[PDB]
Amino acid sequence: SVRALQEMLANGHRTLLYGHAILLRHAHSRMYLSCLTTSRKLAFDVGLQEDATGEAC
Amino acid sequence: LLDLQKDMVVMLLSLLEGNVVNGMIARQMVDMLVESSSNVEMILKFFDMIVGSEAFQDYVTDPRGLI
Repeated sequence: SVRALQEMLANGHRTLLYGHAILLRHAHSRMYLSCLTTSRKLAFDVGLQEDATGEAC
Repeated sequence: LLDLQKDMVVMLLSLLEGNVVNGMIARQMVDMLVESSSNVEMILKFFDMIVGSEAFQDYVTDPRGLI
């Protein structure tokens, strides 16, 4: 849950529910997917990140 | 909350009154309890709790209770 998220960050194969936040993760490099803080012309580029930690993932 | 914990399962036991053996409405009651298996595991192990009374007798201090 979106504020269920907002606790472990300040710290079972459950079915996805709509409106939940979810931690995506790559099959290969196994970097978690995230919103990289970069641009290519306002909105940020998407990309993998090394860590599960930190909101963007 | 416990007052409501009863009422929730009451509708469920009133949801089970008409069941056959492998009722579609029945095994879905089980189906949620596996989807919530770790979750339901907690509500019922809360009922570990008198019950523990005898252990107080093992090392009672001053009859009123206290340990």
